[PDB]
Amino acid sequence: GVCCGVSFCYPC
Repeated sequence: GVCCGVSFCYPC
């Protein structure tokens, strides 16, 4: 899973 937001993705 990967959440790309605010010009940056995080391991969500």
